[PDB]
Order: sequence, then structure tokens, then C-alpha cells
Amino acid sequence: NLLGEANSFLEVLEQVSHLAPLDKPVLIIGERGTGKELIASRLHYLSSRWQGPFISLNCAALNENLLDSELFGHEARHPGRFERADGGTLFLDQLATAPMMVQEKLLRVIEYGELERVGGSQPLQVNVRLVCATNADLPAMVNEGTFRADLLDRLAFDVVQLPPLRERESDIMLMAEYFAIQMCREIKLPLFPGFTERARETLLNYRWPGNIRELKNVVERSVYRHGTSDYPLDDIIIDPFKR
Ligand SMILES: Nc1ncnc2c1ncn2[C@@H]1O[C@H](COP(=O)(O)OP(=O)(O)OP(=O)(O)O)[C@@H](O)[C@H]1O
Ligand SMILES: [Mg+2]
Repeated sequence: NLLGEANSFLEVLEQVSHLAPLDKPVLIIGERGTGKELIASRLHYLSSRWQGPFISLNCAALNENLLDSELFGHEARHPGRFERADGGTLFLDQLATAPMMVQEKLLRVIEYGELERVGGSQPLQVNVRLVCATNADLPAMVNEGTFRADLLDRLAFDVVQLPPLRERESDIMLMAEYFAIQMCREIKLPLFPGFTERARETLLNYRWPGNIRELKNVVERSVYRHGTSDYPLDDIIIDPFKR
């Protein structure tokens, strides 16, 4: 799924088309629900590595010891995500939550191209194209001492900045209409009856902290609650916890 014709979004797609063929690491900056893993996927499938594996790992999800083992692997065997991504692309989400230990080890892999291993096993050479994502201000975290300056000096070969939905105002009604129509098909309404001006005001004035994921859920819920093709959708249900 890839909607949007806001110039800011089209510029991202152009940038991605040029970055994909490189073996260089790419940093994606963007809020939740803006499509970051989908962009990472595009970088993979437009690259020369497209027939190789596309592996993903969310850094925020795992505790420090588990993240270490999941990313770099362990034995006394559990192949880590770098190993699984050999010949392909590894996507690291919520990068700024990585503990400083993992950050240092990550830089080592990037700069030396091998996974450390003792206990008898020879080191593992890996060939992986890295894509990372975050919505943190990484330069600010470097100043705070919570992100490694040397990792950022190396990792940010270039940066893809995904615009939030609220800065893609023209895409809001375009996407809302698309999601509404899909929901009409799912609940077997003959036609999407349109959005009233009140509904449009509600959609366009909301700041969409959850961006596209949130827009889809809000619109689907609103269409379902409306439940008819006989007149236009007027009530946009942003918050389902209200009664
Ligand atoms: N260009 C797009 N066109 C249509 N839908 C999109 C687009 N980008 C994202 N979405 C929708 O938004 C939802 C979330 O996408 P995605 O997980 O890639 O965002 P994200 O930035 O990775 O969010 P998070 O970081 O919270 O996981 C998906 O269900 C997807 O359908
Ligand atoms: Mg994601």
C-alpha cells in the first residue's frame, strides 16, 4: 500500500529511488504510522539485493541482553538478525532506544564487517545493507550522551525524512476517501456517500499523532458507525473511548 501525491512525499520516493542501489546505510526519520518500514522495504526491493532477505528488528521491544543476542546471535546456535540478513537488507526500527552497548557493537559490525565470536568459533563475516528508523532527534541525543557520536557519524550516510500527515494536508482527504471506500466494500455498502463539510473540518484540523495508521482506523470506524449509503458521513469518530 502506497498512497499520496503531496510533493513532500513524492520527493521522498524520488530520493529512495536514488538511494536504493547503494550499499550505504540509510536513516529514516518519521513519526509513528508514516510508513517507515514500507520505505525500508522499497529500498530493499529497488536495490541489487532485492532477491536477498529483508529482515526487520524493533530495538525498543527487547531488553538489553535479549536485543544483543537477537541482533548479533549467540551459541553456548542462535543466528542473529545480521546473519539472517546476509546478502540482503536489515531494518532496525526505533534505533534511538538501543542501549549504548548495542550501539558500540553495531558500529563495530558496520566498520569491520564481521560478528565477534569466541569460545572456539571463528568470527562471522557478514554482508548486510543497513536501514534504520527513529523519530528521535539523534544529534540532540549525541549532545546528551545517550547516542554515540561515532555511530551517528557513520550510520547517517543519508537521511530520509518522512512528512507527518498534518504536513501533507492535501493527502488527508485523498487517503480518507480511499480508506472509506475500502471499508464500504468490507461491510457491503453500495457506494461511499461522501464526507460532509463538518467531517472534512474534523479530519483536516486533527493533528494525526498516529498518522496514516490512525487515519485508516478512524475512517474505517466512522464508516462502520455511519453504516449507510443514503446520506453523507458527518460524524468522524477520532476517539472511540468517548461515549
Ligand atoms: N504510502 C502509504 N499509502 C497508504 N498507506 C500507508 C502508506 N504508508 C503507510 N501506510 C499505512 O500506515 C500503516 C503503518 O505503516 P508503517 O508501519 O510502515 O508506518 P511506520 O512509520 O513504520 O509506523 P511505526 O513506526 O509506528 O511502525 C500501515 O497499515 C500502512 O497501510
Ligand atoms: Mg515500523
